[PDB]
Amino acid sequence: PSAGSHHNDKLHFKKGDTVIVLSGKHKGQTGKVLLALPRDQKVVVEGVNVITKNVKPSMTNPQGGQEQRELALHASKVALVDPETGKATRVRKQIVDGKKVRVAVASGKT
Amino acid sequence: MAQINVIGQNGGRTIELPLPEVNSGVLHEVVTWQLASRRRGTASTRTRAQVSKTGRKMYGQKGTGNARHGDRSVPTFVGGGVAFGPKPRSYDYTLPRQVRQLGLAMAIASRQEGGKLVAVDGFDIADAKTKNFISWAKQNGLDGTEKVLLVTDDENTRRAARNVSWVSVLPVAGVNVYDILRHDRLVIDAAALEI
Amino acid sequence: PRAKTGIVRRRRHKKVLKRAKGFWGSRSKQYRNAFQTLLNAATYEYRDRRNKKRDFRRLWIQRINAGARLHGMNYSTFINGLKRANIDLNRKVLADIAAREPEAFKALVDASRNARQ
Amino acid sequence: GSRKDRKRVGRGPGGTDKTAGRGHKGQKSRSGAGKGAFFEGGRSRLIARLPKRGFNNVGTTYEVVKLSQLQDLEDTTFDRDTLEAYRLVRRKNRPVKLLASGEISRAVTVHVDAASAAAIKAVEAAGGRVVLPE
Amino acid sequence: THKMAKRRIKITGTGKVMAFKSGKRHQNTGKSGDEIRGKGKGFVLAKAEWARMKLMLPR
RNA sequence: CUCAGAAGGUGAGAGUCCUGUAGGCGAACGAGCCUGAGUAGGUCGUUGUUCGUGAAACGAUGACUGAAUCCGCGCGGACCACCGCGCAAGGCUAAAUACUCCCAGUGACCGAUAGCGCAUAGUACCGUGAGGGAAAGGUGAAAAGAACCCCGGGAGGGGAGUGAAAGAGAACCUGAAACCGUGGACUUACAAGCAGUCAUGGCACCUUAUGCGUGUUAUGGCGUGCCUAUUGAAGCAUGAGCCGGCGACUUAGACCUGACGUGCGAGCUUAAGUUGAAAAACGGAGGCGGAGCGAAAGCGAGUCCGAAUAG
RNA sequence: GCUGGAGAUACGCUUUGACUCGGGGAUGUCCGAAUGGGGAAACCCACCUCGUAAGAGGUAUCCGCAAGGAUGGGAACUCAGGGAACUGAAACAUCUCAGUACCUGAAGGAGAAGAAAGAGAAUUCGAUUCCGUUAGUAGCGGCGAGCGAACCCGGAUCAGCCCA
Ligand SMILES: [Mg+2]
Ligand SMILES: [Mg+2]
Ligand SMILES: [Mg+2]
Ligand SMILES: [Mg+2]
Ligand SMILES: [Mg+2]
Ligand SMILES: [Mg+2]
Ligand SMILES: [Mg+2]
Ligand SMILES: [Mg+2]
Ligand SMILES: [Mg+2]
Ligand SMILES: [Mg+2]
Ligand SMILES: [Mg+2]
Ligand SMILES: [Mg+2]
Ligand SMILES: [Mg+2]
Ligand SMILES: [Mg+2]
Ligand SMILES: [Mg+2]
Ligand SMILES: [Mg+2]
Ligand SMILES: [Mg+2]
Ligand SMILES: [Mg+2]
Ligand SMILES: [Mg+2]
Ligand SMILES: [Mg+2]
Ligand SMILES: [Mg+2]
Ligand SMILES: [Mg+2]
Ligand SMILES: [Mg+2]
Ligand SMILES: [Mg+2]
Ligand SMILES: [Mg+2]
Ligand SMILES: [Mg+2]
Ligand SMILES: [Mg+2]
Ligand SMILES: [Mg+2]
Ligand SMILES: [Mg+2]
Ligand SMILES: [Mg+2]
Ligand SMILES: [Mg+2]
Ligand SMILES: [Mg+2]
Ligand SMILES: [Mg+2]
Ligand SMILES: [Mg+2]
Ligand SMILES: [Mg+2]
Ligand SMILES: [Mg+2]
Ligand SMILES: [Mg+2]
Ligand SMILES: [Mg+2]
Ligand SMILES: [Mg+2]
Ligand SMILES: [Mg+2]
Ligand SMILES: [Mg+2]
Ligand SMILES: [Mg+2]
Ligand SMILES: [Mg+2]
Ligand SMILES: [Mg+2]
Ligand SMILES: [Mg+2]
Ligand SMILES: [Mg+2]
Ligand SMILES: [Mg+2]
Ligand SMILES: [Mg+2]
Ligand SMILES: [Mg+2]
Ligand SMILES: [Mg+2]
Ligand SMILES: [Mg+2]
Ligand SMILES: [Mg+2]
Ligand SMILES: [Mg+2]
Ligand SMILES: [Mg+2]
Ligand SMILES: [Mg+2]
Ligand SMILES: [Mg+2]
Ligand SMILES: [Mg+2]
Ligand SMILES: [Mg+2]
Ligand SMILES: [Mg+2]
Ligand SMILES: [Mg+2]
Ligand SMILES: [Mg+2]
Ligand SMILES: [Mg+2]
Ligand SMILES: [Mg+2]
Ligand SMILES: [Mg+2]
Ligand SMILES: [Mg+2]
Ligand SMILES: [Mg+2]
Ligand SMILES: [Mg+2]
Ligand SMILES: [Mg+2]
Ligand SMILES: [Mg+2]
Ligand SMILES: [Mg+2]
Ligand SMILES: [Mg+2]
Repeated sequence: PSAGSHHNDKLHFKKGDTVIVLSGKHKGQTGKVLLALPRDQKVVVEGVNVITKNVKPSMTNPQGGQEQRELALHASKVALVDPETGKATRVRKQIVDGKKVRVAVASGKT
Repeated sequence: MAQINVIGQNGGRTIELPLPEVNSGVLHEVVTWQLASRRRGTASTRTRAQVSKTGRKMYGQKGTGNARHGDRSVPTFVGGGVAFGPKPRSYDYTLPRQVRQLGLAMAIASRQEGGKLVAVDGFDIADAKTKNFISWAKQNGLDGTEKVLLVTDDENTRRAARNVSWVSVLPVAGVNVYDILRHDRLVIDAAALEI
Repeated sequence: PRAKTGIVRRRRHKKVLKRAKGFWGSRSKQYRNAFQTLLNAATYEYRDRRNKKRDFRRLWIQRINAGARLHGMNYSTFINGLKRANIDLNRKVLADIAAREPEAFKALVDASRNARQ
Repeated sequence: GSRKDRKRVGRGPGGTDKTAGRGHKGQKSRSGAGKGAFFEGGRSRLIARLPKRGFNNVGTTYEVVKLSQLQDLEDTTFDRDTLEAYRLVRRKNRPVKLLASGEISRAVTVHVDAASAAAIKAVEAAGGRVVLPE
Repeated sequence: THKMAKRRIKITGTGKVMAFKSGKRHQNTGKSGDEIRGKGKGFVLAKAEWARMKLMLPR
């Protein structure tokens, strides 16, 4: 049944990266990446979020009520923008350390 | 019969133009065949009980109170086999060469009655870069509001190709009636082998 | 390439069904019994068309002598004396004048009366 | 313009769809159906009734060269032994014989496998000759 | 067909079909009249429509 | 920007957002004097190839016999002579050929009665067994999948809320028809009917629409379902409960024969294949006209029957 | 980042490089050619050897001196032993269906075939297989239904090597 496997299930950005909402609601809001799920997409960022009425049945308290929690997202938003912009940064480079690769566009690192 | 090239006239263009202006009948005979030949024959159909899966016999003929039919693999049955379905055909044949020759003659002549372009020394492409192709065409009156068919040698000059639209490369005279007729205009570039 | 029957039959059927309106019971609602009855209707339409002509003729006539006999004549006599006078080519829908215009039809009667006998 | 490309004006019709009112319900009426036996039929066919034994054989058969072809039209150019192309013999692998059809007085030299004596009459009587292999 | 091959039903220049003559053939002749030596080549094209496709490579 | 414009994903249709694509690179470990004897040859029983015992050659064996050695031997369709072609009774051998469990790519192939039987199942179910054998789909862009209140044991629904939409709420895309109902309009309880049709009146309506109107209805005239099968069908002769969907004149071949159309036309055309494919050229082996008559030899604008000419 | 589809709470594991790979290994219970012996598959009962129990190894036939080889399983394809009938002939015996279906055996990724006691009628060709063509031609046949070559030529591929 397909499902998000269209991209090569390689993820741009990373676990902690700061990033901008591309399209969608908000759009240009930012947040540190909370959860990255390569298979299914599903970026968790500090941005747009929905009020979740929690399931009435519970072992602890009758409770329910409504948590705020999170709204997960696709590759629908941007990736790790350095140069004071919402730029989509293609290039990698072997620069700085001879180990890591730092994606930049008009600029360096990220 | 009348053309000025990119390097300046090649000694002149004459060739010939099978008057009256082309012909639509003989043309359409060609392209019909053309597409017909290139057509890939393929079909999925299940015939009857050999090709479907049923086997055996059914409730028995007389005295069941219901209809006669002896098997479930037959066309009159849902989930059954199919009668007169498509099979893996061919659709190919040999159009008489006389007409195949005559076809694109007419078709080349169809571009001559209208806008027609031939070139030598199109070297302005400057390797490939695809951009100088856009310039070379632009300097030559090719807007991009027309779809062009580039036919030539010198693969570098072809290696700049395939624009947002309108640009189609057709190497070293594999030219056919279809492609040149479907396009807005044609650039045969090199007049060599177009002798 | 298969081409299924889709969206063709349904439109045609409904096209028939809609012709059937005041049709009683199954006649209106289900196609097969609706389609035929139109078969028979064809017979009733085409034929009744040239018949209403017949009907009306006998209706006009039926009026004419009703008026004629009121004056002591009859359709046969009246139509003849009116014919026996080239004067009145009146003929068609003479009944209108018979029913609606009594004083008129009378003068029309005596003309027939006179130019006959 | 590809879309402007027209028909042939009566190159050909569509086939026959036998499913409809107006022209359907076809074949014969009875016993004309589900078929595949047919051809010629009966009691005792004419063929079997008719006599023969005869032969088959068909040995040597000759490529004909019409005499009018050489003389008069063209140059009467002395077709020689193998003219072949530009001349009328094609399939060959069979001997060639020269027969009298058309005639004029002009010289000729013909190499053939055989010829009619009444043709070979007119070959020399116009001047020239017909030669045969040893 | 192979039937009319050494048999009758010969085609001609015009395409017409040639029939031999039957009665009598190799037996039961006797009698008198010429007629014995009078069974020759003959034809009709009425039936012959159906005899063309039976053997046409040759005449 | 383009050596990259193929393609799929992203809240709706992106060349420049993502994955990609053109192009470039890439591994330790991997994987590509002789020369054939119980035989050739034969007789009997048979069979193979076009070979049906036929004038039956030759191969091949079941049963009986049973040779020559090169101043030899087998074949050339009974057999003989001449003339030729070939050396049996020892074996092995890549390549061009076939098929598709399996992987890839493409499609004037299907799109949930289609396509494989299965949008997974040889499962459910049937059979002691061999064996046979199903139907199958869709919330949303995202679960944000409905905390909370109300009636009810529940089921189920009414709110609130989320969402563009709950006219998507989990018996979740569209949702036709048969079939069941609710409300309204005009109608119906002395009337004999294939259910209609025609004419007029009555009531109601007014978005192709105030007329040649739509809907309904009363009254009058007319009026023997449909199909098949038949000399003849409303037939008390066949078929059908109704609606949906499935469902029947096709494809093949260097085939045959006609018509129309086209290109070359005293000529016309290639097949297998080779090469090149974002496309086609190449390929004369062969085929069809071109001469007929005869049983055939054969002869030839002639031929055939025959001594001629009569045909 | 991960902690199979599994969707669900928990315990967690991971830059000392997880997970997902690509490629070698290592363990691989019992049944099944099953093969220690038995046996209504996947369970019962044994003998020998190394030994501290735990446990590991062996114990079927067939070719051979031995190394070693063979049993069994394959969708269709190949070759071989065996070999139908319906049907057609407008009935039916020869004939056709057809050496098709099925059965059995063997084998491989292919197989079969092959290096002229040949084809043939030019004193020509030149192992085999395959395609086109010859050609519905020669012929076969209750001379019925119907069956139906090869040689020349054009192609695909082209190798001949060894023993008595
Ligand atoms: Mg019943
Ligand atoms: Mg199916
Ligand atoms: Mg489709
Ligand atoms: Mg009527
Ligand atoms: Mg009248
Ligand atoms: Mg009147
Ligand atoms: Mg058709
Ligand atoms: Mg018609
Ligand atoms: Mg019938
Ligand atoms: Mg009859
Ligand atoms: Mg019948
Ligand atoms: Mg049948
Ligand atoms: Mg036949
Ligand atoms: Mg003849
Ligand atoms: Mg896209
Ligand atoms: Mg834009
Ligand atoms: Mg020897
Ligand atoms: Mg022998
Ligand atoms: Mg014998
Ligand atoms: Mg016999
Ligand atoms: Mg023999
Ligand atoms: Mg001797
Ligand atoms: Mg002999
Ligand atoms: Mg001989
Ligand atoms: Mg091989
Ligand atoms: Mg299905
Ligand atoms: Mg369904
Ligand atoms: Mg099944
Ligand atoms: Mg089963
Ligand atoms: Mg049971
Ligand atoms: Mg979903
Ligand atoms: Mg519910
Ligand atoms: Mg509830
Ligand atoms: Mg609702
Ligand atoms: Mg809805
Ligand atoms: Mg529920
Ligand atoms: Mg939707
Ligand atoms: Mg729905
Ligand atoms: Mg009420
Ligand atoms: Mg009601
Ligand atoms: Mg009463
Ligand atoms: Mg009443
Ligand atoms: Mg009544
Ligand atoms: Mg009236
Ligand atoms: Mg109103
Ligand atoms: Mg009435
Ligand atoms: Mg019917
Ligand atoms: Mg009767
Ligand atoms: Mg009657
Ligand atoms: Mg009845
Ligand atoms: Mg009956
Ligand atoms: Mg009944
Ligand atoms: Mg055929
Ligand atoms: Mg042909
Ligand atoms: Mg063939
Ligand atoms: Mg023609
Ligand atoms: Mg011409
Ligand atoms: Mg999951
Ligand atoms: Mg990874
Ligand atoms: Mg055991
Ligand atoms: Mg055992
Ligand atoms: Mg063992
Ligand atoms: Mg097997
Ligand atoms: Mg029988
Ligand atoms: Mg029979
Ligand atoms: Mg038999
Ligand atoms: Mg087998
Ligand atoms: Mg084996
Ligand atoms: Mg062949
Ligand atoms: Mg050859
Ligand atoms: Mg060779």
